[PDB]
Amino acid sequence: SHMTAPVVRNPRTQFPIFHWCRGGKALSMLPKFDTYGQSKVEINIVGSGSVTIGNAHDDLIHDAVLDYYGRRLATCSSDKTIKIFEIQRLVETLIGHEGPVWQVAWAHPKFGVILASCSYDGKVLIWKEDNGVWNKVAEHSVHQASVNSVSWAPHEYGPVLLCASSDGKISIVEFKDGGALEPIVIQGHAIGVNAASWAPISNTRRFVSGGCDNLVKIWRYDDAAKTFIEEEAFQGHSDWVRDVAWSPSRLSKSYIATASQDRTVLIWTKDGKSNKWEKQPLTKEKFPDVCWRASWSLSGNVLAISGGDNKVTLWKENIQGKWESAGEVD
Ligand SMILES: [Ca+2]
Ligand SMILES: [Ca+2]
Ligand SMILES: [Cl-]
Ligand SMILES: [Cl-]
Repeated sequence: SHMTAPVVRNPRTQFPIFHWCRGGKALSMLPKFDTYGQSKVEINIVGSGSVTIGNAHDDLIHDAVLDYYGRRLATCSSDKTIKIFEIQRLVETLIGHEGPVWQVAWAHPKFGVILASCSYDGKVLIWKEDNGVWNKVAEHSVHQASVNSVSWAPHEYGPVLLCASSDGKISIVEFKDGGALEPIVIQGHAIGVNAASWAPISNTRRFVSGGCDNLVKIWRYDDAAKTFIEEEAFQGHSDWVRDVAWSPSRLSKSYIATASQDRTVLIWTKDGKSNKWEKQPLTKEKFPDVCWRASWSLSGNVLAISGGDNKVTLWKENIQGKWESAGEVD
């Protein structure tokens, strides 16, 4: 051929995982290599007793999350599967996805022992444990692209899943009658959506999303419109927003953290008695590599960030409203 336009070649990676206590147990996963240059990816589960699950999958692990009673661990992988451990023994491998599984999320226990998974294959699958055995119970297949995140609503809203896709859309669907049958699907972000997370209960129902237009958006359920409408669109990031986290403190003042492949985290806040949002960078300097995941403690408003620095870094706001390092998880 005769090609005058520039042609480039481009390429996939393992990041750390951490979550705050469930059933008394915190979880961490810090990638390492040994002396033979072999990956050693150990999931540590630490209570007030520690258990280590080594090599849960042979391929990349994209998520690892305990259930709310800290009795089960779900891990998911580029190998297209989800593994369920009782915590240790491997109990089941959940087979159904046709591409990498990016995230899993546990439903509130009032609904049962239920896991949602999202995948490159464009599906959200819902799995349920009954009498110690796992079965696929529903499929939510409205996206025409990778589905990058899944999150269950506050249980007061019902068993409702929030899903973000590379097709630019966000879907919100209630699981009922062994199906996912009446979804709301909205155009969320240009190019793609990477994450969406629920606000804590207020009765206005909100969530926040981040995507490939470098924007963070806040959405509210409108009673008159009977759908979710865009309430805020926050500028600040200079590259794709990779994760968004709405702090579960629900006392007056709201906190949202947004993590970006621009190598920064922005903290957005709104005073209880204000309608105005304000932003502050988490850190004075860029992180060494992308910021991939963010999550807040249940109390104390401590922020955990995972990224290509290969660390889980912790952050705490000081008396003067500035963020300081609180160490890192080992
Ligand atoms: Ca797209
Ligand atoms: Ca999250
Ligand atoms: Cl979860
Ligand atoms: Cl969070």
